[PDB]
Amino acid sequence: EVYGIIAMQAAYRDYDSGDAKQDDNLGGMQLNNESRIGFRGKKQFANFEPTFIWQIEGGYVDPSFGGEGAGLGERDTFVGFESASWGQVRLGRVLTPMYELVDWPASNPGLGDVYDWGGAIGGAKYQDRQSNTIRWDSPMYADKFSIDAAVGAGDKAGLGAGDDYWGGIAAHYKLGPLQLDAAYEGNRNIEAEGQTWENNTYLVGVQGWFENGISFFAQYKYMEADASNGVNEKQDAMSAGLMYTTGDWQYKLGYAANFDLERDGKTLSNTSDDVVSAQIMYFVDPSAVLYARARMNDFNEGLDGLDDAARWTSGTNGDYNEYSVGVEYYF
Amino acid sequence: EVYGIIAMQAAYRDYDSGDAKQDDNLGGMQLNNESRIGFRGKKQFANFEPTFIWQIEGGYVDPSFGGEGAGLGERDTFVGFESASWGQVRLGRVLTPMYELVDWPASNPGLGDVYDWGGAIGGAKYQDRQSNTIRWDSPMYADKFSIDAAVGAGDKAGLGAGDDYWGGIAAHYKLGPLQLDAAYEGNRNIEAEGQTWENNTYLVGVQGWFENGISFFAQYKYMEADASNGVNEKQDAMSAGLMYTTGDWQYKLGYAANFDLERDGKTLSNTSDDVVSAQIMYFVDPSAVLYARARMNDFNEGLDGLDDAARWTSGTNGDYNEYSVGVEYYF
Amino acid sequence: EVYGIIAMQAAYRDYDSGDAKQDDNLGGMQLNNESRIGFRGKKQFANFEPTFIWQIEGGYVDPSFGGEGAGLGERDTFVGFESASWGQVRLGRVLTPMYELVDWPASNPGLGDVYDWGGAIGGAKYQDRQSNTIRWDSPMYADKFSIDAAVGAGDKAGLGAGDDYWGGIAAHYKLGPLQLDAAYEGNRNIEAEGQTWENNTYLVGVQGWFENGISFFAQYKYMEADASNGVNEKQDAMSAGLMYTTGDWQYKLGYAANFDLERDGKTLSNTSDDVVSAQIMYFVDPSAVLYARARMNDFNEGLDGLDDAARWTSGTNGDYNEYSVGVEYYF
Ligand SMILES: CC(=O)N[C@@H]1[C@@H](O)[C@H](O[C@@H]2O[C@H](CO)[C@@H](O[C@@H]3O[C@H](CO)[C@@H](O[C@@H]4O[C@H](CO)[C@@H](O[C@@H]5O[C@H](CO)[C@@H](O[C@@H]6O[C@H](CO)[C@@H](O)[C@H](O)[C@H]6NC(C)=O)[C@H](O)[C@H]5NC(C)=O)[C@H](O)[C@H]4NC(C)=O)[C@H](O)[C@H]3NC(C)=O)[C@H](O)[C@H]2NC(C)=O)[C@@H](CO)O[C@H]1O
Ligand SMILES: CCCCCCCCOCCOCCOCCOCCO
Ligand code: NA
Ligand code: NA
Ligand code: NA
Ligand code: NA
Ligand code: NA
Ligand code: NA
Ligand code: NA
Ligand code: NA
Ligand code: NA
Repeated sequence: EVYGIIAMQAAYRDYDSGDAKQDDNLGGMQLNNESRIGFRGKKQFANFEPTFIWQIEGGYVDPSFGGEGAGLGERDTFVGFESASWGQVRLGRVLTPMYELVDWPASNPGLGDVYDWGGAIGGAKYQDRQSNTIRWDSPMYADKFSIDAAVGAGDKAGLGAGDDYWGGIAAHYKLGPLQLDAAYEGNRNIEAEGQTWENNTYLVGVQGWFENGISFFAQYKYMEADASNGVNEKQDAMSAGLMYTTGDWQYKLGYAANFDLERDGKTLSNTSDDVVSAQIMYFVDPSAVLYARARMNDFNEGLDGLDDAARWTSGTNGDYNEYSVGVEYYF
Repeated sequence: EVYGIIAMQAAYRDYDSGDAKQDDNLGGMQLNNESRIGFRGKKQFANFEPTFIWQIEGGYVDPSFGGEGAGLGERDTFVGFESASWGQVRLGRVLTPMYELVDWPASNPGLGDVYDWGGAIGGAKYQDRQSNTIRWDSPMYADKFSIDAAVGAGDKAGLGAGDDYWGGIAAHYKLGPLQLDAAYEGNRNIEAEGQTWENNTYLVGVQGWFENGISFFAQYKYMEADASNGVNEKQDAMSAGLMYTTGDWQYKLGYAANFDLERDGKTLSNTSDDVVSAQIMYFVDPSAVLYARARMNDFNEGLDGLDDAARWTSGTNGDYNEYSVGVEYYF
Repeated sequence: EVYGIIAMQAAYRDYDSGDAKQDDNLGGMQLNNESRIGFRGKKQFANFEPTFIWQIEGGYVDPSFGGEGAGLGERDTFVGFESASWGQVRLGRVLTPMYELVDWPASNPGLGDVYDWGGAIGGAKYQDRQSNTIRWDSPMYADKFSIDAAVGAGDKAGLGAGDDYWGGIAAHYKLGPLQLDAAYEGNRNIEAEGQTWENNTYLVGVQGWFENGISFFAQYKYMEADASNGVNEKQDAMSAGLMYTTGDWQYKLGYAANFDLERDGKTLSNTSDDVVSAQIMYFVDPSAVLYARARMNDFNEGLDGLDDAARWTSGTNGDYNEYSVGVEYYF
């Protein structure tokens, strides 16, 4: 089966980086084309009861700040087996359990710069979409309790340049108009800044959907990191969103923040990030969506890693505001 | 909808660069596989009356002088809305209205080395296929008159590395068996040779299809560039083709040429290019063609950019002849 | 037609390079998703008797030791013509007649490290999947005898950086339950290690399918290399496999070896490779197979090339064992 998301975003960015020329280069209008084509199917094997499943999904065809063209396999790509009894098992390239919650609901709308790949902690706070991953998704036990669990090789292990690995787990419990989310990811043998690291991330969160038309989500994220030289790092973060849904319209206010990193008990000042985001969406069709969105990103103004060199963050390119109109179509 | 063009061209090139080894490297037989796979669709949104259109076309799967493999998104790839009243508007990666005229009819067959990317002027005479583009295509007003107009980001801006931008427009008016074409493209903030350029390119041409089997096109192209140091460059070009189509055969002669480049009033000697080209083509099927082609490219023998380093042109690799056969099958 | 091979291999590798960090980096578990998508078709042109055939195949979407994402055209991608009388001709990216036999049957299960790209000989023992190739595949004469023939441009010529080319031919004759195989490849103008090489490579082999469930294959390969500074190099190599097939199961033992390389008449000590492999496979469906596989690779411990630098071989990373299970599903 061939499927696709046609996603296009006309976004103007106004940067305040400290450098005028950097401002000009990074800012401006671009067309963020995140369309992707994918292939998926199921197969009932004669001599095996669990149904075989596989998916190959291509990447963004023409993103902003990037070249044209994407290959098949850049997004969620896997084989696996499923049965109503014990759920779904996927082998390959999937989202970690932690990341799936960080992305949804917490990174919408345009909260990702802060809540998704933002942060200042060393090592690996978590993977996002990872290859070399075994992920078990349980069924909806009693229609309320579900579990995601996964393990996989790290980024350098994926290329034969390392021994990094990671495990993760998330749970969800539905309680009427409420859902309680709890996730964890541990990362190990992460080689960065002349050190080996271990990372532990925990996430708690609630989302609510009321027949009154108001929906909301709130997430708390706690990030710990330990370097082989003895340094310990801590940073926490939050994300919250408020939605009002009337017919063919939806209103959304989002906010997310990274708080000052702490290193060996001392707080590194000016290492926090915050983003405020507003969006109106119009359900133009059962299968598609239009949207306008405006967001303000205020990132940290910089910090050094354990190798006494600047550590990269979603704030190195500097603070920016974004106005965008988008469309999104599913088939 | 899956679609494709299957294009294979077996081409032998004989170079005369002045260097025996370079002649040997660049020349010889190759297979130019410009086959490509596309996806496109329309969708009629319930709550929006203009038809939604989208397309994602892959790149040449295995071209001459290149590696194997093409991602999805490399050729025309866009989303838009179409309504018979006011035409179609596309956002994404399309051809600029200029380039579409310099490509067809004026770069066929094999004229493109001189008339497409050829030429000695600095800055950017025009974009070809460009990402981050809004393009309006008018209807054929009264079945005779059409306008193509577009603005977009530059090559550096698309990467966050510049502030270049451009707009263009082209007009066509069908007068019985003839079509008049005019177009323009301006590029701004182009960073090259250590200067900031503005380009302006002007194109006029004519195209004819008569009932006696004779067909033709001629175009005149005028290219001006202005550098921030006040340097002014000026270069013009022509391209013309004669075709005789009889039954299942089509004979074609093409000629294109760039004339000596003028910088600050002075003609730069020996900066011209010309290509003459013959082609026989067989309509093997309603969906496919076969063709042989021979062409002779005589390029300029070099010039210096505003940085006092040699400026790269389609002639840098050297004069060459080319004998090719190919097949093209649309599905 | 859309088609596909879904292929996933969970592989555990234990290396012994003599550096425990390299052993940790290279070793460990990976998921080797060699899944690919492809498009192929035929078309009877109205004015041409041979059937037009074409195919574009994508690459491994997420292989082990590599990154995610494959483009279209990475695997067999060609146009051509077939007729019952004289066979089929293909232009594009296909397998070399030699390499086809080297891959099947002689590289399975897991013998390719030694027998496919393994070996110590200079130049290019043979191409494998080569672009810029034209390949004739004969009909199966009298349902018994078949010929493959190809010529093609070399890797550097395909980028206009060289003049390497190659030719090859392969014969197959069915004798009762046996298949007899012979094949040859010549490569010319191969620029490596500061020299220009000519490679000649010869191959003979037999395959048997018996009615008691046993089948086997055995192949002998002889590779010769001649450098422009007058060095001559020879190496030979073998590969065999035993199989027993009952109901829905197949057992398989495989062995392959590269023998010591001889250079300028003097054999170079300790340049031989060895692989033993066992495999169990379960025909989990007419469309798919499960398999577990264990194999042991003992590679050469070093040789120098003609540029006084270590010559890369499949042994450079070091000796290693591999335990794996996989699934393969064709649609
Ligand atoms: C049912 C359900 O679950 N959901 C329903 C859903 O269908 C609907 O709502 C939609 O939800 C989906 C998710 O469910 C949303 O999809 C997400 O959308 C966002 C964007 O909209 C995607 O975000 C991208 O994520 C990747 C991370 O992997 C980002 O990658 C980063 O990109 C930046 C680019 O600037 C990189 O920066 C560069 O970095 C290099 C590296 O060092 C540096 O050198 C450079 O300086 C730097 N360059 C520049 C120019 O800055 C950065 O490194 C990189 N980071 C990483 C780790 O790769 C990518 O940029 C993100 N893109 C944007 C834009 O933010 C997200 O991945 C995607 N996920 C999924 C799973 O879909 C969707 O947005 C949402 N739609 C709408 C309209 O709201 C709704 C109904 O529609 O129903 C739900 O129920
Ligand atoms: C369960 C707590 C959710 C509320 C957190 C809001 C934090 C506000 O921080 C100040 C942000 O700056 C002004 C923008 O206003 C916030 C709008 O976001 C609404 C959050 O739902
Ligand atoms: Na990762
Ligand atoms: Na800031
Ligand atoms: Na190529
Ligand atoms: Na461009
Ligand atoms: Na810009
Ligand atoms: Na010349
Ligand atoms: Na090759
Ligand atoms: Na060559
Ligand atoms: Na060894």
